Amino acid sequence: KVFGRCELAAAMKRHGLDNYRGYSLGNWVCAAKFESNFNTQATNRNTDGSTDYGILQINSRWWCNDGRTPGSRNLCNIPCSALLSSDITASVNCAKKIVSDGNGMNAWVAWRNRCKGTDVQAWIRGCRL
Ligand SMILES: [Cl-]
Ligand SMILES: [Cl-]
Ligand SMILES: [Cl-]
Ligand SMILES: [Cl-]
Ligand SMILES: [Cl-]
Ligand SMILES: [Cl-]
Ligand code: NA
Ligand SMILES: [Rh+3]
Ligand SMILES: [Rh+3]
Ligand SMILES: [Rh+3]
Repeated sequence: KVFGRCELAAAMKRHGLDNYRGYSLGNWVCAAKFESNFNTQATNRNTDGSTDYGILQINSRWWCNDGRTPGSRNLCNIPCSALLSSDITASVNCAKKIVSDGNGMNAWVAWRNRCKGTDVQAWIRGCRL
């Protein structure tokens, strides 16, 4: 599923991401924009052989099981395919664990490089929230 901007903002809010670990909703929307272009089915292979999955491009090296990332963990206790669902529950729940890991949203390199410090509220401007 390719979410609309405000549609994703609303789903993220209902699932408790607005101000989760202090990160306003716009930060989450901005991260999803540049990670996946709001597409739940996005996948990308990393140089190390791990793969990133879903709207927030969660990596198989630590967070989910895809059966093909040697030496990796599955800290979110989910198959990586669950992160590709039209239902964002699994991605949100796993994102909460990631953002709590110590480095906040810097875990998402695209957030650090493209969202951090910018006017992230723009991402939720106009949305019924
Ligand atoms: Cl957009
Ligand atoms: Cl915001
Ligand atoms: Cl594996
Ligand atoms: Cl594990
Ligand atoms: Cl599994
Ligand atoms: Cl933080
Ligand atoms: Na894994
Ligand atoms: Rh829902
Ligand atoms: Rh808010
Ligand atoms: Rh649901």
